[PDB]
Amino acid sequence: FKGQPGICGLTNLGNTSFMNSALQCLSNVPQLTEYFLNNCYLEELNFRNPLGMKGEIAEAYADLVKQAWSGHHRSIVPHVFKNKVGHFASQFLGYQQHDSQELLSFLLDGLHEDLNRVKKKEYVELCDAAGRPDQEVAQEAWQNHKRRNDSVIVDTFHGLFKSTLVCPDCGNVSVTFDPFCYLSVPLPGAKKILIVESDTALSATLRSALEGRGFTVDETTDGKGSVEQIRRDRPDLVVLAVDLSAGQNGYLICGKLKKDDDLKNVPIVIIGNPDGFAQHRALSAHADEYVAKPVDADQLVERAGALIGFPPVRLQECIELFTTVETLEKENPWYCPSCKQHQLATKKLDLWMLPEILIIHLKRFSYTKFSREKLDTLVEFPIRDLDFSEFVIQPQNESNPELYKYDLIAVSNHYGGMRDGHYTTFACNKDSGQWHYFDDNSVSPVNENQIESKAAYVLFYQRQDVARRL
Amino acid sequence: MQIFVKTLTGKTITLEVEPSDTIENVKAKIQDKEGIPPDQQRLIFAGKQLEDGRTLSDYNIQKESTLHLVLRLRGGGGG
Ligand SMILES: [Cl-]
Repeated sequence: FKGQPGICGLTNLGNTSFMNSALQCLSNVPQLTEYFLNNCYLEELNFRNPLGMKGEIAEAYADLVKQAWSGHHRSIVPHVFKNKVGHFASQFLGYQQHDSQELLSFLLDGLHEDLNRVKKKEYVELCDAAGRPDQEVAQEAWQNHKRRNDSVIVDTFHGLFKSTLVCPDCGNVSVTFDPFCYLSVPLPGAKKILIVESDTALSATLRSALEGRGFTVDETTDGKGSVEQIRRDRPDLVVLAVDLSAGQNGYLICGKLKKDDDLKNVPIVIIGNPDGFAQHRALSAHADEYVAKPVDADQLVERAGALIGFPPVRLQECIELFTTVETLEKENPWYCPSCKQHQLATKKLDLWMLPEILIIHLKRFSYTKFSREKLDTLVEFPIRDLDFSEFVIQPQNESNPELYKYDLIAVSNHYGGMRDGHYTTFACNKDSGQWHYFDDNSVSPVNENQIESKAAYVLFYQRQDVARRL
Repeated sequence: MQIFVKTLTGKTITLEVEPSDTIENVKAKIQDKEGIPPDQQRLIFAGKQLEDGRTLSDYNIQKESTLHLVLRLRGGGGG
């Protein structure tokens, strides 16, 4: 039939929805697809690169791109691509379910080496940043990366992080720059609140009030087990009652949490008779907030939002958390070479340079002693006008507006658990601006307000200057 | 030298390594601090996922660089 170019499904070859999803994201990266449709890749095939596969990844991907954008096919069977992918990365041999960002990482790397313009990779020790301006240090680090990696992949997807360490003792500052291809951002939380309260009627009232603003709420009247339940369920906030059954004391439980080095950072809202607040602030480690009993439910909800922020989790807050100033904990001190000793230094990641196409990877997973599970909380992300000027505009940096703003072009969606699931893709067609939902063979048009869902796992963003350059 | 790993929650940990350390060794040290089995760990630096058998210098991981640690969301859809 005569289909629309790029509007083409991909048959599942046996647990390969993760591959199809990654492929649909990439097919709708405009400069990559044009690079392959114009045969620009033929002149940059690197057959002697030991880290490549004799161009086979680039040629098989090119064939997929050409077939999908021909308008000749409703759907395509990418079996050759799968066989070449597995030959390059043996884990993908067979019929296993896989992570779609992992497949993308290997695919992008395969394309990069197969088209690497460097003949041989040289290791060059970076020089001390001490006393040199940030831009000069950043340039040396990018040029060290480019001396080894110079391809359309680097030109399209790679940016630069600044990482800064500050010694709390002597003030020594240590600057480093790392290239990146995936901006893997942590989640601030799941907007889950645990209520530790032996008054079950009161607890249910507060649960409804909180759920009325979108919080997930768990409840427990068992004070003895509360510390360990907090360690297991990892709530974003604890509403902790002072007077508990079986002679438990919320103030004492708070003390236990503030003494534990894992649990000391969990926000704690104490609800109790007000006449107990002065003493706890005078004698003990402060709860993060005190709310007087009979509880004004609106006041408690207001305080919860002020501490952890109202639902839902915003992509902006993931990026802000990623770039936050963090203090190294006692297990991870930095050896300051100026004062020649281990220090609980502060570390901050900054977005120094951002690529034409930005891949944002949400860390939708958690690992504790007790369980590993997927974080499935809704993360709101913008379809248009994602503005990084508040993160990139830092001392020794500037730009023009379109350089720091992005529009979404694709989303890889995951459904299921960590080890059993399914992948689909939202993607915006470069020729028409219409979004579609790709589920293996099934391709359907969608509006922009349908893209966002808790299934979103990998976001592809296109810098607003990119559309214009042609 | 020292390098850093930004973990699942964003918390950065510190590793004592040599440039010739293998990725298996690095993963073992990560497990020492965070308890994640090495087979579940995916480590990313500069748009490379780090593979057992190669060294930190192979991936151009120099001092005070930060690795990025992720897990897997596996999916196949059957099909
Ligand atoms: Cl490299």
